Amino acid sequence: PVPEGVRLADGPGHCKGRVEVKHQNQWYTVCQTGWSLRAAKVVCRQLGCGRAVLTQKRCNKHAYGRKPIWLSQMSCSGREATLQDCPSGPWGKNTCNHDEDTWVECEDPFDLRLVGGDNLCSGRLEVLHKGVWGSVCDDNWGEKEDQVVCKQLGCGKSLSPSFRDRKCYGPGVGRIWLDNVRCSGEEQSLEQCQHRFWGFHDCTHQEDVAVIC
Amino acid sequence: VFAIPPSFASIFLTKSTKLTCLVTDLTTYDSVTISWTRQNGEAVKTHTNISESHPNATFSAVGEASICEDDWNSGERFTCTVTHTDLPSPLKQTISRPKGVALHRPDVYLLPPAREQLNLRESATITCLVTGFSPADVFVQWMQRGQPLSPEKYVTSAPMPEPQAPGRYFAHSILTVSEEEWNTGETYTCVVAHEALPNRVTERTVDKSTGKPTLYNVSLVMSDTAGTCY
Amino acid sequence: VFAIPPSFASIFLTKSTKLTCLVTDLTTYDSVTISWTRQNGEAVKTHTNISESHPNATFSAVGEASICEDDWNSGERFTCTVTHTDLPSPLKQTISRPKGVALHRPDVYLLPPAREQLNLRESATITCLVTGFSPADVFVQWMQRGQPLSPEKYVTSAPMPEPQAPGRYFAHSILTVSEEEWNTGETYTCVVAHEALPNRVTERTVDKSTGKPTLYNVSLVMSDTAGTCY
Amino acid sequence: ERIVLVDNKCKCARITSRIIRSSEDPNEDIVERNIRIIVPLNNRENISDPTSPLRTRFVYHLSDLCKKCDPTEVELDNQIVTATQSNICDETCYTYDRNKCYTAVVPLVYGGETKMVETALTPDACY
Ligand SMILES: *[C@@H]1O[C@H](CO)[C@@H](O[C@@H]2O[C@H](CO)[C@@H](O)[C@H](O)[C@H]2NC(C)=O)[C@H](O)[C@H]1NC(C)=O
Ligand SMILES: *[C@@H]1O[C@H](CO)[C@@H](O)[C@H](O)[C@H]1NC(C)=O
Ligand SMILES: *[C@@H]1O[C@H](CO)[C@@H](O)[C@H](O)[C@H]1NC(C)=O
Ligand SMILES: [Ca+2]
Ligand SMILES: [Ca+2]
Repeated sequence: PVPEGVRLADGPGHCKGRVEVKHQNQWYTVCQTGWSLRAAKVVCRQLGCGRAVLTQKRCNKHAYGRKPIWLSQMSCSGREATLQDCPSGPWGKNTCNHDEDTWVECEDPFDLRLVGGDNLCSGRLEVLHKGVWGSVCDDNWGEKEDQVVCKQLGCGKSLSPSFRDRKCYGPGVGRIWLDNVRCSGEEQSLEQCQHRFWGFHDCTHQEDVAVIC
Repeated sequence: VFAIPPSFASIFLTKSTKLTCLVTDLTTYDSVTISWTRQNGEAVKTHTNISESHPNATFSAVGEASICEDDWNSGERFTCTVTHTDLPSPLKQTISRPKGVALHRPDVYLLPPAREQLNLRESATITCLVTGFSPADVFVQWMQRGQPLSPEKYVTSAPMPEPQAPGRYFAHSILTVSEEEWNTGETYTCVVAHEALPNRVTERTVDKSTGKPTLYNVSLVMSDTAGTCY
Repeated sequence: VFAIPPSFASIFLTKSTKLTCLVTDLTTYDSVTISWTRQNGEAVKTHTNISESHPNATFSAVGEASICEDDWNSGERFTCTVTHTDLPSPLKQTISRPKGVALHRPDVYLLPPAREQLNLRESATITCLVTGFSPADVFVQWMQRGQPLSPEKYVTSAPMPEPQAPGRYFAHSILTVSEEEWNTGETYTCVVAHEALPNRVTERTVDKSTGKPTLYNVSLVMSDTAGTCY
Repeated sequence: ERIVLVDNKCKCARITSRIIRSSEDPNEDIVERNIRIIVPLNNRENISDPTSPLRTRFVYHLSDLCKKCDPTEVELDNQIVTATQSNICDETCYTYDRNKCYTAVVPLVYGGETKMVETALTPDACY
């Protein structure tokens, strides 16, 4: 029972689709009796595709064609990284129903691009929560946010500028994905900072923030 | 006899539409027919997915068929034929989705436990008052600190019609927590799922600190030079 | 003949334990000799106003023996003696008050309507929370100012098992009222009829002002000398 | 232990709630509600229009302050769904907000150009 990889195919996206499984070149697919969201939280963690959103045990019309049902049973906690960290004891135990397949709609992961500037290390901030790129707001912006986003950018440390280059690097246009983002200084990236809900902003596009480092 | 439909509880929590009829052990039969037949006539195959485990327990099984298409949401005359040679009359049951029921959003009210109840210092009953929903089926789950509470902690009633309203229903959900949890100020959130809700789920939270206050202390600082808030 | 026993709600609304041997599972036939006999070996004046013939695989003759409260709870095994063509023997079903049930009094809590309900200004739902009672026989009726409201205005859920307690039950009963009636301030008494209460009736009451004073501590700070800092 | 119930910086109302651990018995601990409201004595009715008349009546619907119309996420067994937190909603702004900078446009004439330049109604807000 070695799940090397669990690809997501037959779906609109790279990591939105049905769950497969790979062992010893045999591409196989997984049914499960207890197939919760935490299993998808594992599955879109070992692939590194965002947080897990939806986990449908949704059947389709029978002419799809499908691989057989994976031999072991996979029930675990969900806080772990890969499909090897939790046990898959009952090998050869196929107690799914007749013709069904699972489905995961985990998010595309957080790609963060500093746009509008001459270099990629200096520009207005733009983030990717959904498929649409969008800026973030400067409500209660702090130097902890600057050092967190520069740590995630992999581009050194902030210098805390005098706001003139940030106002000169562009107002931007589009949508504002984040407002009132608040980083504690220790988070690896911008998702793990406290913020208002994605896309719910009380600011216009004139308040798009820029981080210089 | 029973044929439990997928409600909005089974639709939303599990994301799997399972047609289920329960064949109680009236008499032991070898080839128990729990064949879930469509109005079209094709049968999505189910057989003994879980035993009934009734007090008699004489060859009783539950057949759950995953007709998970849009044909249930649109609607069809689905029939499981509980036809048996023992008691030779076929004790079948037919269930369909109820058609054209008007959709009104639930107004969800979270009632804190009574002051009379906390004086006993034994248990606190938090009431989730889901009322005003005209489609009958509703799913109510309690969470504390973002973790789903166990279903033995809370008990939710069947929806019954609201008295003054014509066809709108109401439901309760009584969460029985110990008094030392509620008096320390622990947030108990009522997650309720309904079709007529815009985001499909409403979360009311209650705790002692929000509650009903027993000492408002207001300070209307009328300052000339306020201008911007600080 | 399935004889429906007189529930505590049925003997409380009428104040007369009218136990009924309604002729169920026996079709319409001749040779009517229906008599309710007490277990000592006698019989009383029985079946006033039996209904007509309804051959929908049953009948409609009703037992109307006006025995007393001291008769029903005495444990006397009352037997109806319906004879018909299908069975020429008195179907002496044993109906009496069971003594195996524990007798724990309800803890009746009367939660006021939520502040959102009065904020919406169309309805207020006062919920009576009858919880912690061992026999599942509770009659809840509401009085406005000492006289009962109509049973259409309130709805009482069936007694359901309290999950943490082993065999105790709970029941919740709302009464949907107008917001303007509750803002005037009325007693809105919830009367709970149950066997284990010391006087068989408890009553709880919520007015518009039913809590603590909630004392206000307002401070119009009308200068910048005492104006706040950040 | 003053948990911040609202921190509305547009009407300046701050509401904070705490359980005062007053007595030994855990019931009479008073749920204390601290409404702190700053009333701008000289701000106009429309803050963004500096020629608007002086704001005299300051009405604060405290239910409108305490509404939470940002949908939150909840974690079900099979799904993460956005969850509405209130039934109220489906803005006067007595005071300016510190984080938000408000600009008004004035007609500036020199030789009849009427070049409409934006001011800063709140200086040291976007500098
Ligand atoms: C508050 O004042 C602002 C600024 O004068 C008003 O905004 C302008 O309103 C006019 C008429 O509605 C529009 O033609 C302009 O395009 C607006 N300008 C801007 C920058 O928004 C605003 O309408 C006023 N609000 C109220 C309630 O009086
Ligand atoms: C409200 O009462 C508290 C004591 O309970 C007191 O400390 C406070 O100063 C009062 N608030 C005023 C006077 O604004
Ligand atoms: C309410 O009372 C507390 C004392 O417990 C005091 O510190 C606080 O300032 C008061 N609230 C306001 C708004 O003045
Ligand atoms: Ca903000
Ligand atoms: Ca800002």
